Amino acid sequence: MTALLIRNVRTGADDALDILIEGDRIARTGPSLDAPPGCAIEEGAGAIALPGLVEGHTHLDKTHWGMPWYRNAVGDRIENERHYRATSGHDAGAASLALARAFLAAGTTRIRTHVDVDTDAGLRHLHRVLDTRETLRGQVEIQIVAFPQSGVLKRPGTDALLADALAAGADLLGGLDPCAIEGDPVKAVDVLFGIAERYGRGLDLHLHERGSMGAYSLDLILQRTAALGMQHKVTISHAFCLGDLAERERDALLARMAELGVAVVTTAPAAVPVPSVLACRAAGVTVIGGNDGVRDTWTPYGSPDMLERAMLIAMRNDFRRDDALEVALECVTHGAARGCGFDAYGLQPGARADVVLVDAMTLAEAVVARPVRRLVVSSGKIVARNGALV
Ligand SMILES: [Cl-]
Ligand SMILES: [Cl-]
Ligand SMILES: [Cl-]
Ligand SMILES: [Cl-]
Ligand SMILES: [Cl-]
Ligand SMILES: [Cl-]
Ligand SMILES: [Zn+2]
Ligand SMILES: [Zn+2]
Repeated sequence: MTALLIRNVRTGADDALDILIEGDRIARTGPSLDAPPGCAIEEGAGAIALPGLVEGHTHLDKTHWGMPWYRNAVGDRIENERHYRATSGHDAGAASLALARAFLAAGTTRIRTHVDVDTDAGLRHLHRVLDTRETLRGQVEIQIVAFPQSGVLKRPGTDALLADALAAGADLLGGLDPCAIEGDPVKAVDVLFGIAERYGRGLDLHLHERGSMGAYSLDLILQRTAALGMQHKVTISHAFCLGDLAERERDALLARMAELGVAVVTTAPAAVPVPSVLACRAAGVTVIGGNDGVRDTWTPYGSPDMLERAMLIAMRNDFRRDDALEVALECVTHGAARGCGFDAYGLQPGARADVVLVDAMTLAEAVVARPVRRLVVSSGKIVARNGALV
Protein backbone atom coordinates (compact mmCIF):
# COMPACT_ATOMS: atom_id res chain seq x y z
CA MET A 1 0.00 0.00 0.00
CA THR A 2 1.14 3.52 -0.89
CA ALA A 3 1.59 6.42 1.55
CA LEU A 4 2.02 10.10 0.68
CA LEU A 5 3.04 12.78 3.19
CA ILE A 6 2.30 16.31 1.97
CA ARG A 7 4.32 18.57 4.25
CA ASN A 8 3.89 22.22 5.14
CA VAL A 9 0.52 23.29 3.70
CA ARG A 10 -2.22 25.59 4.98
CA THR A 11 -5.93 24.89 4.90
CA GLY A 12 -6.66 28.61 5.26
CA ALA A 13 -6.65 30.95 8.26
CA ASP A 14 -4.91 28.40 10.50
CA ASP A 15 -1.34 27.36 11.17
CA ALA A 16 0.37 25.18 8.59
CA LEU A 17 0.17 21.40 8.89
CA ASP A 18 1.04 18.16 7.12
CA ILE A 19 -1.41 15.80 5.44
CA LEU A 20 -0.62 12.08 5.56
CA ILE A 21 -2.37 10.02 2.88
CA GLU A 22 -2.59 6.24 2.82
CA GLY A 23 -4.42 4.32 0.12
CA ASP A 24 -7.24 6.54 -1.14
CA ARG A 25 -7.92 8.26 2.22
CA ILE A 26 -6.49 10.97 4.41
CA ALA A 27 -4.88 9.14 7.33
CA ARG A 28 -3.59 11.92 9.57
CA THR A 29 -3.41 15.72 9.68
CA GLY A 30 -1.34 17.91 11.96
CA PRO A 31 1.98 19.68 12.45
CA SER A 32 5.27 17.90 11.75
CA LEU A 33 3.79 14.45 11.21
CA ASP A 34 6.01 11.38 11.41
CA ALA A 35 6.66 9.61 8.13
CA PRO A 36 5.65 5.94 7.92
CA PRO A 37 8.60 3.91 6.63
CA GLY A 38 9.00 4.18 2.85
CA CYS A 39 6.43 6.95 2.44
CA ALA A 40 6.67 9.37 -0.48
CA ILE A 41 7.25 13.01 0.51
CA GLU A 42 5.71 16.03 -1.21
CA GLU A 43 6.98 19.43 -0.05
CA GLY A 44 3.97 21.77 -0.01
CA ALA A 45 6.17 24.86 0.54
CA GLY A 46 3.46 26.70 2.45
CA ALA A 47 0.82 26.41 -0.27
CA ILE A 48 -2.88 26.45 0.52
CA ALA A 49 -4.35 22.95 0.44
CA LEU A 50 -7.92 22.74 -0.88
CA PRO A 51 -10.21 19.70 -0.94
CA GLY A 52 -10.95 18.44 -4.43
CA LEU A 53 -13.09 20.97 -6.30
CA VAL A 54 -16.63 20.04 -7.32
CA GLU A 55 -18.46 20.78 -10.57
CA GLY A 56 -22.09 20.61 -9.43
CA HIS A 57 -23.76 21.21 -12.82
CA THR A 58 -22.33 20.86 -16.30
CA HIS A 59 -23.20 19.15 -19.61
CA LEU A 60 -20.16 17.04 -20.51
CA ASP A 61 -21.93 15.44 -23.48
CA LYS A 62 -22.47 18.81 -25.23
CA THR A 63 -19.01 20.37 -24.92
CA HIS A 64 -16.73 21.17 -27.85
CA TRP A 65 -13.71 21.15 -25.53
CA GLY A 66 -10.70 20.02 -27.54
CA MET A 67 -12.52 20.60 -30.83
CA PRO A 68 -12.13 23.48 -33.30
CA TRP A 69 -13.89 26.66 -32.23
CA TYR A 70 -17.67 26.50 -32.67
CA ARG A 71 -18.69 29.56 -34.69
CA ASN A 72 -21.89 30.75 -33.01
CA ALA A 73 -24.34 32.68 -35.19
CA VAL A 74 -27.48 31.68 -33.27
CA GLY A 75 -30.56 33.89 -33.27
CA ASP A 76 -33.81 29.55 -31.30
CA ARG A 77 -31.08 27.85 -29.26
CA ILE A 78 -32.81 24.48 -28.73
CA GLU A 79 -33.41 24.00 -32.46
CA ASN A 80 -29.87 25.10 -33.32
CA GLU A 81 -28.37 22.40 -31.08
CA ARG A 82 -30.60 19.70 -32.58
CA HIS A 83 -29.60 20.73 -36.12
CA TYR A 84 -25.90 20.73 -35.18
CA ARG A 85 -26.10 17.17 -33.82
CA ALA A 86 -28.06 16.02 -36.89
CA THR A 87 -25.64 17.53 -39.43
CA SER A 88 -22.29 17.03 -37.65
CA GLY A 89 -20.59 13.98 -36.20
CA HIS A 90 -20.18 15.28 -32.66
CA ASP A 91 -18.77 12.60 -30.34
CA ALA A 92 -19.79 13.07 -26.71
CA GLY A 93 -17.07 10.48 -25.96
CA ALA A 94 -13.85 12.29 -26.84
CA ALA A 95 -15.36 15.64 -25.87
CA SER A 96 -16.57 14.61 -22.40
CA LEU A 97 -13.30 12.80 -21.69
CA ALA A 98 -11.15 15.77 -22.74
CA LEU A 99 -13.24 18.21 -20.68
CA ALA A 100 -13.40 15.95 -17.61
CA ARG A 101 -9.63 15.53 -17.84
CA ALA A 102 -9.28 19.33 -17.99
CA PHE A 103 -11.47 19.53 -14.88
CA LEU A 104 -9.13 17.06 -13.15
CA ALA A 105 -6.00 18.97 -14.20
CA ALA A 106 -7.55 22.11 -12.68
CA GLY A 107 -8.30 20.32 -9.38
CA THR A 108 -11.91 19.13 -9.87
CA THR A 109 -12.30 15.50 -8.76
CA ARG A 110 -16.10 15.29 -8.49
CA ILE A 111 -18.53 16.21 -11.28
CA ARG A 112 -22.31 16.17 -11.61
CA THR A 113 -23.16 16.22 -15.30
CA HIS A 114 -26.46 16.24 -17.08
CA VAL A 115 -26.56 14.14 -20.25
CA ASP A 116 -29.19 14.56 -22.96
CA VAL A 117 -31.55 11.57 -23.13
CA ASP A 118 -34.21 11.92 -25.83
CA THR A 119 -35.83 10.18 -28.79
CA ASP A 120 -33.50 11.85 -31.30
CA ALA A 121 -30.44 10.02 -29.99
CA GLY A 122 -31.69 7.39 -27.56
CA LEU A 123 -29.07 6.50 -24.96
CA ARG A 124 -26.16 7.31 -27.30
CA HIS A 125 -24.99 10.36 -25.33
CA LEU A 126 -25.43 8.46 -22.06
CA HIS A 127 -23.32 5.55 -23.32
CA ARG A 128 -20.52 7.92 -24.37
CA VAL A 129 -20.44 9.64 -20.98
CA LEU A 130 -20.59 6.25 -19.23
CA ASP A 131 -17.49 5.26 -21.23
CA THR A 132 -15.78 8.45 -20.08
CA ARG A 133 -16.77 7.73 -16.46
CA GLU A 134 -15.32 4.21 -16.65
CA THR A 135 -12.05 5.52 -18.15
CA LEU A 136 -11.77 7.99 -15.23
CA ARG A 137 -12.70 5.55 -12.44
CA GLY A 138 -10.56 6.29 -9.39
CA GLN A 139 -9.68 9.74 -10.84
CA VAL A 140 -12.94 11.69 -11.20
CA GLU A 141 -16.20 10.69 -9.56
CA ILE A 142 -19.03 11.53 -11.94
CA GLN A 143 -22.76 11.68 -11.15
CA ILE A 144 -24.92 11.48 -14.29
CA VAL A 145 -28.36 13.12 -14.57
CA ALA A 146 -30.53 11.70 -17.39
CA PHE A 147 -31.79 14.97 -18.92
CA PRO A 148 -34.77 15.04 -21.38
CA GLN A 149 -33.54 18.30 -22.87
CA SER A 150 -36.46 18.68 -25.29
CA GLY A 151 -39.16 17.53 -22.84
CA VAL A 152 -40.93 14.31 -21.82
CA LEU A 153 -44.71 14.57 -22.19
CA LYS A 154 -44.96 15.64 -25.83
CA ARG A 155 -42.33 13.22 -27.16
CA PRO A 156 -43.69 9.64 -27.21
CA GLY A 157 -41.42 7.07 -25.61
CA THR A 158 -39.31 9.55 -23.65
CA ASP A 159 -40.68 8.26 -20.33
CA ALA A 160 -39.53 4.70 -21.08
CA LEU A 161 -36.19 5.96 -22.40
CA LEU A 162 -35.52 7.82 -19.14
CA ALA A 163 -36.28 4.63 -17.22
CA ASP A 164 -33.83 2.80 -19.50
CA ALA A 165 -31.25 5.50 -18.77
CA LEU A 166 -31.51 4.97 -15.01
CA ALA A 167 -31.28 1.21 -15.53
CA ALA A 168 -28.20 1.70 -17.72
CA GLY A 169 -26.25 3.71 -15.18
CA ALA A 170 -27.58 7.25 -14.96
CA ASP A 171 -27.64 8.15 -11.27
CA LEU A 172 -30.35 10.81 -11.19
CA LEU A 173 -33.43 11.76 -13.17
CA GLY A 174 -33.51 15.17 -14.83
CA GLY A 175 -36.26 17.30 -16.31
CA LEU A 176 -37.25 20.87 -16.90
CA ASP A 177 -39.91 23.60 -16.77
CA PRO A 178 -43.13 21.71 -16.00
CA CYS A 179 -45.20 24.66 -17.27
CA ALA A 180 -43.16 26.35 -20.00
CA ILE A 181 -41.77 23.20 -21.66
CA GLU A 182 -44.04 20.32 -20.64
CA GLY A 183 -47.33 22.30 -20.85
CA ASP A 184 -49.03 20.13 -18.20
CA PRO A 185 -47.10 20.73 -14.98
CA VAL A 186 -48.98 18.29 -12.76
CA LYS A 187 -48.66 15.46 -15.27
CA ALA A 188 -44.99 16.29 -15.87
CA VAL A 189 -44.09 16.28 -12.17
CA ASP A 190 -46.03 13.07 -11.56
CA VAL A 191 -44.41 11.30 -14.53
CA LEU A 192 -40.87 12.27 -13.52
CA PHE A 193 -41.29 11.48 -9.82
CA GLY A 194 -42.92 8.17 -10.77
CA ILE A 195 -39.90 7.13 -12.82
CA ALA A 196 -37.41 8.16 -10.15
CA GLU A 197 -39.43 6.43 -7.44
CA ARG A 198 -39.45 3.21 -9.47
CA TYR A 199 -35.64 3.13 -9.52
CA GLY A 200 -35.26 4.68 -6.06
CA ARG A 201 -33.34 7.63 -7.49
CA GLY A 202 -33.19 11.33 -6.81
CA LEU A 203 -33.93 14.14 -9.25
CA ASP A 204 -32.13 17.27 -10.41
CA LEU A 205 -34.56 19.51 -12.28
CA HIS A 206 -33.77 22.50 -14.50
CA LEU A 207 -36.16 25.31 -13.52
CA HIS A 208 -35.77 28.32 -15.82
CA GLU A 209 -39.35 29.50 -15.41
CA ARG A 210 -39.57 33.12 -14.34
CA GLY A 211 -41.73 34.82 -11.75
CA SER A 212 -45.07 33.40 -10.62
CA MET A 213 -45.00 30.50 -13.08
CA GLY A 214 -41.66 29.29 -11.72
CA ALA A 215 -42.92 29.68 -8.15
CA TYR A 216 -45.95 27.56 -9.04
CA SER A 217 -43.81 24.79 -10.56
CA LEU A 218 -41.41 24.87 -7.60
CA ASP A 219 -44.34 24.50 -5.19
CA LEU A 220 -45.55 21.46 -7.15
CA ILE A 221 -42.07 19.91 -7.06
CA LEU A 222 -41.69 20.49 -3.31
CA GLN A 223 -45.19 19.11 -2.63
CA ARG A 224 -44.31 15.89 -4.43
CA THR A 225 -40.90 15.73 -2.72
CA ALA A 226 -42.57 15.91 0.69
CA ALA A 227 -45.41 13.53 -0.19
CA LEU A 228 -42.98 10.83 -1.34
CA GLY A 229 -40.57 11.41 1.55
CA MET A 230 -37.76 12.21 -0.89
CA GLN A 231 -35.64 13.94 1.72
CA HIS A 232 -32.31 15.23 0.41
CA LYS A 233 -32.98 13.58 -2.96
CA VAL A 234 -34.18 16.57 -5.04
CA THR A 235 -32.06 19.39 -6.49
CA ILE A 236 -33.38 22.50 -8.27
CA SER A 237 -31.03 23.84 -10.94
CA HIS A 238 -30.96 27.55 -11.90
CA ALA A 239 -34.15 28.52 -10.03
CA PHE A 240 -34.17 32.03 -11.55
CA CYS A 241 -37.66 32.69 -10.16
CA LEU A 242 -36.14 32.94 -6.67
CA GLY A 243 -34.62 36.22 -7.87
CA ASP A 244 -37.98 37.46 -9.21
CA LEU A 245 -40.17 36.90 -6.15
CA ALA A 246 -40.92 39.31 -3.34
CA GLU A 247 -38.75 38.47 -0.34
CA ARG A 248 -41.72 37.13 1.64
CA GLU A 249 -42.72 34.54 -0.97
CA ARG A 250 -39.06 33.74 -1.70
CA ASP A 251 -38.15 32.96 1.90
CA ALA A 252 -41.25 30.77 2.35
CA LEU A 253 -40.13 28.63 -0.59
CA LEU A 254 -36.55 28.56 0.67
CA ALA A 255 -37.78 27.51 4.11
CA ARG A 256 -39.54 24.52 2.53
CA MET A 257 -36.45 23.62 0.51
CA ALA A 258 -34.30 23.72 3.65
CA GLU A 259 -36.76 21.47 5.50
CA LEU A 260 -36.72 18.93 2.65
CA GLY A 261 -32.96 19.01 2.10
CA VAL A 262 -33.44 20.46 -1.39
CA ALA A 263 -30.29 22.20 -2.66
CA VAL A 264 -30.13 24.85 -5.37
CA VAL A 265 -27.62 25.01 -8.22
CA THR A 266 -26.51 28.44 -9.40
CA THR A 267 -24.19 29.03 -12.34
CA ALA A 268 -24.32 32.81 -11.82
CA PRO A 269 -25.51 33.91 -15.29
CA ALA A 270 -24.81 37.62 -15.59
CA ALA A 271 -27.97 38.58 -17.54
CA VAL A 272 -30.90 37.03 -15.61
CA PRO A 273 -32.02 37.21 -11.98
CA VAL A 274 -30.51 34.52 -9.77
CA PRO A 275 -31.18 33.14 -6.29
CA SER A 276 -29.26 35.19 -3.76
CA VAL A 277 -26.54 32.96 -2.34
CA LEU A 278 -26.80 34.77 1.00
CA ALA A 279 -30.61 34.44 1.08
CA CYS A 280 -30.32 30.69 0.48
CA ARG A 281 -27.64 30.44 3.16
CA ALA A 282 -29.71 32.42 5.67
CA ALA A 283 -32.67 30.12 5.03
CA GLY A 284 -30.59 26.97 5.44
CA VAL A 285 -30.59 26.02 1.74
CA THR A 286 -27.39 24.46 0.40
CA VAL A 287 -26.00 26.20 -2.69
CA ILE A 288 -24.21 24.19 -5.41
CA GLY A 289 -22.02 26.02 -7.93
CA GLY A 290 -21.74 24.94 -11.55
CA ASN A 291 -20.53 26.09 -14.96
CA ASP A 292 -23.55 24.88 -16.90
CA GLY A 293 -22.35 24.43 -20.49
CA VAL A 294 -18.68 24.67 -21.41
CA ARG A 295 -17.91 25.85 -24.98
CA ASP A 296 -20.87 24.18 -26.66
CA THR A 297 -23.44 25.36 -29.20
CA TRP A 298 -25.40 27.22 -26.49
CA THR A 299 -22.57 29.15 -24.83
CA PRO A 300 -18.94 30.03 -25.62
CA TYR A 301 -18.31 30.48 -21.89
CA GLY A 302 -17.48 27.99 -19.17
CA SER A 303 -14.16 26.74 -17.82
CA PRO A 304 -12.80 23.59 -16.14
CA ASP A 305 -11.48 25.93 -13.40
CA MET A 306 -14.03 25.77 -10.57
CA LEU A 307 -12.15 28.52 -8.74
CA GLU A 308 -13.13 30.75 -11.66
CA ARG A 309 -16.76 29.70 -11.27
CA ALA A 310 -16.55 30.60 -7.58
CA MET A 311 -15.19 34.00 -8.61
CA LEU A 312 -18.07 34.51 -11.03
CA ILE A 313 -20.64 33.51 -8.40
CA ALA A 314 -19.05 36.00 -5.99
CA MET A 315 -19.13 38.76 -8.62
CA ARG A 316 -22.74 38.00 -9.55
CA ASN A 317 -23.72 38.25 -5.87
CA ASP A 318 -21.74 41.51 -5.39
CA PHE A 319 -19.43 39.87 -2.85
CA ARG A 320 -16.46 41.99 -1.75
CA ARG A 321 -15.61 40.81 1.76
CA ASP A 322 -13.13 37.97 2.27
CA ASP A 323 -15.69 35.90 4.16
CA ALA A 324 -18.20 36.37 1.33
CA LEU A 325 -15.61 35.11 -1.17
CA GLU A 326 -15.22 32.09 1.10
CA VAL A 327 -18.99 31.58 0.89
CA ALA A 328 -18.62 31.52 -2.88
CA LEU A 329 -15.74 29.04 -2.57
CA GLU A 330 -17.99 26.86 -0.40
CA CYS A 331 -20.32 26.57 -3.44
CA VAL A 332 -17.60 24.63 -5.34
CA THR A 333 -16.23 22.68 -2.35
CA HIS A 334 -18.00 21.56 0.86
CA GLY A 335 -21.38 23.04 -0.06
CA ALA A 336 -21.39 21.50 -3.54
CA ALA A 337 -20.36 18.14 -2.09
CA ARG A 338 -23.07 18.30 0.59
CA GLY A 339 -25.68 19.43 -1.92
CA CYS A 340 -24.83 16.71 -4.44
CA GLY A 341 -24.38 13.91 -1.93
CA PHE A 342 -20.67 13.41 -2.67
CA ASP A 343 -19.52 11.43 0.38
CA ALA A 344 -16.18 11.24 2.25
CA TYR A 345 -15.44 14.84 1.28
CA GLY A 346 -12.87 17.19 2.78
CA LEU A 347 -9.37 17.26 4.28
CA GLN A 348 -9.97 15.56 7.60
CA PRO A 349 -8.84 12.00 8.34
CA GLY A 350 -11.11 9.43 6.73
CA ALA A 351 -11.97 11.66 3.78
CA ARG A 352 -11.11 10.64 0.25
CA ALA A 353 -7.59 11.93 -0.40
CA ASP A 354 -8.41 14.64 -2.95
CA VAL A 355 -5.97 17.50 -2.38
CA VAL A 356 -5.31 20.60 -4.51
CA LEU A 357 -2.34 22.85 -3.72
CA VAL A 358 -2.31 26.52 -4.81
CA ASP A 359 0.15 29.35 -4.17
CA ALA A 360 -2.13 31.92 -2.53
CA MET A 361 -1.93 33.81 0.74
CA THR A 362 -5.66 33.50 1.52
CA LEU A 363 -8.69 31.56 0.31
CA ALA A 364 -10.15 34.84 -0.97
CA GLU A 365 -7.00 35.41 -3.04
CA ALA A 366 -7.30 31.90 -4.47
CA VAL A 367 -10.86 32.68 -5.61
CA VAL A 368 -10.02 35.87 -7.49
CA ALA A 369 -6.46 35.06 -8.64
CA ARG A 370 -7.23 31.45 -9.66
CA PRO A 371 -3.58 30.38 -9.26
CA VAL A 372 -2.49 27.32 -11.23
CA ARG A 373 -3.06 24.05 -9.39
CA ARG A 374 0.52 23.28 -8.39
CA LEU A 375 -0.47 19.74 -7.35
CA VAL A 376 -3.64 17.68 -7.75
CA VAL A 377 -4.01 14.46 -5.76
CA SER A 378 -7.06 12.34 -6.47
CA SER A 379 -7.97 9.27 -4.42
CA GLY A 380 -4.49 9.42 -2.94
CA LYS A 381 -2.67 9.44 -6.30
CA ILE A 382 -0.79 12.36 -7.82
CA VAL A 383 -2.61 13.10 -11.07
CA ALA A 384 -1.58 16.63 -12.10
CA ARG A 385 1.18 19.17 -11.59
CA ASN A 386 1.20 22.85 -12.59
CA GLY A 387 -2.18 22.56 -14.23
CA ALA A 388 -1.43 19.55 -16.45
CA LEU A 389 -2.03 15.84 -16.01
CA VAL A 390 1.11 13.82 -15.34
CL1 LIG B 1 -30.68 3.73 -27.35
CL1 LIG C 1 -19.50 41.40 0.75
CL1 LIG D 1 -12.25 19.77 5.53
CL1 LIG E 1 -7.48 32.15 4.37
CL1 LIG F 1 -0.77 30.98 -11.55
CL1 LIG G 1 -4.88 25.03 -13.16
ZN1 LIG H 1 -28.85 25.58 -18.50
ZN1 LIG I 1 -27.93 23.03 -17.26
